[PDB]
Amino acid sequence: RNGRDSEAKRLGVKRFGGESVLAGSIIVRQRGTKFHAGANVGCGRDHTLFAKADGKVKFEVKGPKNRKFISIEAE
Amino acid sequence: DKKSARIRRATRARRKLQELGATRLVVHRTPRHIYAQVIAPNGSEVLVAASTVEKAIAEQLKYTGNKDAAAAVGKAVAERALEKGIKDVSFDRSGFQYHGRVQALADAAREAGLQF
Amino acid sequence: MKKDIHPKYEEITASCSCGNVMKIRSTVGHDLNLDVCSKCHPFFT
Amino acid sequence: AKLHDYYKDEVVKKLMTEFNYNSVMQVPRVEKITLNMGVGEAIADKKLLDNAAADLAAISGQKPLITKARKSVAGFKIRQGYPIGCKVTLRGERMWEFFERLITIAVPRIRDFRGLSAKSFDGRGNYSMGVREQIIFPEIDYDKVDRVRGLDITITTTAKSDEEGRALLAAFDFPFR
Amino acid sequence: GIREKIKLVSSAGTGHFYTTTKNKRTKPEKLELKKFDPVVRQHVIYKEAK
Amino acid sequence: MLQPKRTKFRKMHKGRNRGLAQGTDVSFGSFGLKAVGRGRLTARQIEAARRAMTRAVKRQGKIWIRVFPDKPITEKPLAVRMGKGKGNVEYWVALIQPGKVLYEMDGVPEELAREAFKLAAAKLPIKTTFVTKTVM
Amino acid sequence: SATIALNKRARHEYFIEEEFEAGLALQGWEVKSLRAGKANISDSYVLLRDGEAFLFGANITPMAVASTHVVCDPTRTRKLLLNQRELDSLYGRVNREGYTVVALSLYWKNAWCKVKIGVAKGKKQHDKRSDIKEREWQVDKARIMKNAHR
RNA sequence: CCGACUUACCAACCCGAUGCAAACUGCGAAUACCGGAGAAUGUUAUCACGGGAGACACACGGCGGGUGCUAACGUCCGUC
RNA sequence: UCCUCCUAAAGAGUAACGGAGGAGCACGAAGGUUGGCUAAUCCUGGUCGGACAUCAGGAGGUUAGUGCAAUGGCAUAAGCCAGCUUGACUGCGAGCGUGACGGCGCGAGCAGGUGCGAAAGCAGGUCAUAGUGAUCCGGUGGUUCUGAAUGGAAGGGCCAUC
RNA sequence: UGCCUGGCGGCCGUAGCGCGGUGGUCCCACCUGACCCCAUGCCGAACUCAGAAGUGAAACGCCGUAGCGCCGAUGGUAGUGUGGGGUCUCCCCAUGCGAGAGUAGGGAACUGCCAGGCAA
RNA sequence: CGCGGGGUGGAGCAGCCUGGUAGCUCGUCGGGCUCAUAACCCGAAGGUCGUCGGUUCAAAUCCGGCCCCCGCAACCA
RNA sequence: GGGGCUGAUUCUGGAUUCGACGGGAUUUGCGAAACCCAAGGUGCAUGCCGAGGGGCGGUUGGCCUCGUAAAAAGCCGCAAAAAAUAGUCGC
Repeated sequence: RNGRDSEAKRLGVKRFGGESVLAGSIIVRQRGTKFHAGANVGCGRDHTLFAKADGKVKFEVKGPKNRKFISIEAE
Repeated sequence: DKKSARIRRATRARRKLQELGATRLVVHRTPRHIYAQVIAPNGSEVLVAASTVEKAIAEQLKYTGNKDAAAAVGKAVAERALEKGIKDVSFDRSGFQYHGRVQALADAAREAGLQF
Repeated sequence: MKKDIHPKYEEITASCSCGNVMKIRSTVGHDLNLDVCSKCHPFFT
Repeated sequence: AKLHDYYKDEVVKKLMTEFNYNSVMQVPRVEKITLNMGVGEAIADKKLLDNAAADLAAISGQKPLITKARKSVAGFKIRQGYPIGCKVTLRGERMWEFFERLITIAVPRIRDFRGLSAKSFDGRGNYSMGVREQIIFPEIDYDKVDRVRGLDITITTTAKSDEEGRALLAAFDFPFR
Repeated sequence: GIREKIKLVSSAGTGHFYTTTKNKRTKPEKLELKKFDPVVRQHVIYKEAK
Repeated sequence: MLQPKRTKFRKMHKGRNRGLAQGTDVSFGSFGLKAVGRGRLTARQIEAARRAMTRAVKRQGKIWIRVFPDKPITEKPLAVRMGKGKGNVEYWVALIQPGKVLYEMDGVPEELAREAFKLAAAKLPIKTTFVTKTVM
Repeated sequence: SATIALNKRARHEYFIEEEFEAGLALQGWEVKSLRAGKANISDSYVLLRDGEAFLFGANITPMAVASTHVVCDPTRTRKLLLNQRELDSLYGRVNREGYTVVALSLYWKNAWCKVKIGVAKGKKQHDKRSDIKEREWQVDKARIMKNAHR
């Protein structure tokens, strides 16, 4: 009455901190909103944070509740 | 509480202005005063700030904190804004409903020659 | 405060028939003369 | 504004000499009475509330107001979003004359009057009163009506303690039995 | 399943239509939404079909 | 018999009995029996050790049992092949690490309690030692 | 319809005058066995003391066994849900040495056990011969009457 | 019956103390993994393209586990 | 067959007749925008009304809710209410993640063109992750694109679709 | 500049609560009044406008308060990388990283800009 | 997939067509009826004709539809 | 031993045993138990000691009673507690 399991969706992080990528490259696949938009980072329909422009990916924690932010410095 | 309940409404407006890197146009309402400031996208340095709490500007008006006082300082802060070449702004609601005194303040800035 | 959904009004002038007059704004209907006043209301004896 | 002028001069100088109020805002003030008639049994028929609103229809400016269900209860055969009762939130100027229509002339119209409770409080200093019926109001002529629907009225003042609000009640002829 | 597909044809003379779903049992009324017609390059009303 | 009520999961993994005990020393009573061997204590072993331990005092004092099984162990039925899912529940053992205080007693002299835990140790599978109340 | 086993033999032995449609309270295993499950009704009577009118003779056994722990007996004095109008009048015309309340039939009223109960009077055997004669007397009378027209 | 006193004890809240959890986490490594910088060394070890394949029955040992009795020269994965 | 958690050893991914569960839909609005508001559960008191209705008062804090299973989320609410609408629009789409492939997903922005809001802005569906079958075959509308000696027509191609 | 307040931030619990004193000159809040601007599943509560008589009650701010939350060592310990060993379902040694938790304690914030008030 | 008709009192069947001026009986209640019931006798009740429009002086009728009951050969994704 | 089926007529949500019975609440008549106020009556009484308790013994951890000691009321086993406690059929 078991053994029925789904197939993995390949979630997680695609580019880490200090990595420079072009616009439209997917940064992080996630279900919830653990990583939020910083600078030059937009949020998709399914919480897919995508690179709006060029530059390096920065992982930062800001805010009153200290939410995680993904920001791109255009370098 | 009416103060901080209004503030969280304005937080949605303030997120869009700083994420897009756009200069905002903030306001603040008082039963007897009115306030309007121009704030740089840095978020901690304010460029142009003219209000009816100023003694040199409220003395030209009878009552401070009504539609005639908001329209007086709406034109006054806009002339100082165009002296710096500022032409790109967005009117922050600051939680207040855009019907009356806050609206009539912004039309005075539209009257002086600033579009937003 | 809001508009038009608070139970209706009808101005009358009333007076109790015991030597006491209570003439106020009210929302009864056409008019009414009261029968018992607070002065004759038995909470003393 | 009949007893409000009585409140502003007589009661205000009474209260500040009563609890030693060193501030003019420190004296509690009556602000709202909440007139609610939870008839309740209008789950199947609408006219048990519409006529209840029509029996309620004689207080403030205009058309009557009904309520909605707070949540779903199996015990009284109700679900979520149900017109169950009718309520009134009367704060401001128009609610002052309602006191004279309730505490001065409706009290002699009480069937078998003995005395009002003095231990019916919200804890903060706000009283809640209850009437068995509706005939004590002069509005109902007892001819076209068909019900004996009572209605809980809760007076919510700006009181800090219960006896401080009771001192306001004592200044407004409360029959403490 | 009980919600079935329909054909949402425009009010204009073009044969272009939309294909979406409505519940005929739940909603006996039809849909009239001013969509975009690519042939007219404008907005016209759209009526249901079979 | 010791048994959990409304367990979150009926079946659980085998796991690894690794590490040391997270129970420090004597806290409740005055004299304790701290386990030294590494192994698992079934629910039937504890009660059988409880009866022999309580036999010496016959009612006296209170015996603070600081352990609990809270771990069902499955056993496949006899003469069935491997696989075909997981076996049902048969008994409940306690993951016991070395240095774990098993039973605490109080209100009795230490001389009488010495045989009371030692007789419990014979029914217990694991090797244990008598310990006193800790200082500081 | 939803009728259950009926005491038709009671009509031969008793000459019941007035009837009732009082309901019967019954346990959880009784309801399942009542639709089907071999409920018997023979020798059904009452044992009133104050308001305790009980259907006495009613053998209903659990077909599919639904009995655990505490006991479950197929024959019980099941409590009848009787109206108060129908209750005080049975301090009178049932205590006459021969008067009793019997159940003619058992049935349902929209998934509720309502039992048709009636106040029996009881026939002695000397008048039992007359009734069996009378039933044959009615049939043979028209046989003589039809012979005028042959 | 009154019911006063008493009671092992069965008993929720609240707090203190004590343990357990793969499907509990307010904590949190080691390594692993990704990206950037640098020198050393590596008959390019890298990627791409074209031709030709075989192969898709693995086994044990070490480690991390499921399963089995932490039973199997047992089974099923990851890893060397 | 697909989706969710664990197994799975902190990248992704990873099997068993391993351990827990869900889906073969639903909404024309439950959509979009604009504006507004913020739960659970208690005790305080009050006509029916009491443990469970209606109302007011405070604690409390999102244990509430999110059409539906779990997980990750969400008050800047993704929760709730009201206003007006159809962006649940078309042609594209740099660039990416995902697979042996077929295939799937994200995507700023361009043009046409629409709605909301004064406006920056947002909408090319629903908080996200299941709610579904390739090709062939044939049905329907559109499109001369082709149409066999020519003229049409038949029949196909293409586009929309069953 | 100093003392203040208000507007906007950085960082976001050492930054948050409880509790005790504080202020109305300027400012801010309460308020006053409201046909009309306008608000509303209700009555100028909130929302909205017109005024400011009165108050610092409440809010807010400051100060005190560790009564709590919070941050937090050194060391020790768990765990682990790699290399060997054993009574190799678990451990030891070599070396590398080093917790969590607790303890000593730290701490009831700090910082940037603009405008009016009073002292300079 | 598109071919054959009918939908009318609570019920089952006609009037419609060959236009205008809706009934029948089954089930009901009203009475008779009766040592008792009933056999049986009569009294009464009910749908504007499935729905919506058009033609027609005149629509239940006729015609346009739409909906329902089906019956049918199709049925090679 | 395993698999499937069925498990009160609704077989997928709206049980309303038409009933004394068990339970709560409301209205209603008001009672030291559904209460307190020494006030209207109202001067010599109350409580603890002593003190016995219907016919027998006991009896409220406390009583109708006792001006310093043997009689008087509720109640417990005792005892006036009844019987074809539905019909119908028999020697």
